[PDB]
Amino acid sequence: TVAYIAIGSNLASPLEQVNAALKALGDIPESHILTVSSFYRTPPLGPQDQPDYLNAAVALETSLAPEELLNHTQRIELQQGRVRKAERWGPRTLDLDIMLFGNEVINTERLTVPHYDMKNRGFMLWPLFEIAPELVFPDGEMLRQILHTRAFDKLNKW
Ligand SMILES: CC1(C)Nc2nc(N)[nH]c(=O)c2N=C1C(=O)NCCN(CCSC[C@H]1O[C@@H](n2cnc3c(N)ncnc32)[C@H](O)[C@@H]1O)CP(=O)(O)O
Repeated sequence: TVAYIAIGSNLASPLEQVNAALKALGDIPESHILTVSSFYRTPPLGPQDQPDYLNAAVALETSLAPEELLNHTQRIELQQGRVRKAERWGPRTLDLDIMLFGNEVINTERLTVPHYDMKNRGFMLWPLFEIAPELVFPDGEMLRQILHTRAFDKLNKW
């Protein structure tokens, strides 16, 4: 199963955080990175008080069940997610989202695949389009089509 995972960090200095994440993704049991998108600097979706995000996409080969993979992604967000300031630990600044898990459709308490809002999110679609441009969604929609129809702005590389 090729799972596609979206990575986000909004630290002022997220490069170290994202790289630590990609190694942890790589250390997940029965899983390894096939491909990594470029790193992108995106303006945040939401209050524009918070810093710019570093966004990227990752193709992950895995023999894991989807919920099992999720446990792993949430563990990493717990482990690599926060980083120390001198006083205390800071809030977590790693987001690992499962955009797709093979051709599977999933709707549960814990999991919604495809990711529920990725279709309105340029910072998810473009990096993905870079590593899987002929990607077809389980309902037959094409990633290229959705980028075509909405005409999202391209991303500046980080
Ligand atoms: C958006 C916002 C503020 N602005 C941004 N702007 C830019 N430029 N770039 C960004 O990156 C970016 N992201 C920011 C963000 O705040 N991101 C949080 C992502 N956050 C999903 C994490 S899972 C929490 C719960 O979600 C359940 N969950 C359900 N399905 C899945 C799934 N398929 N994969 C993973 N977790 C699943 C899971 O059980 C857990 O308990 C909520 P959401 O944005 O609404 O996606």
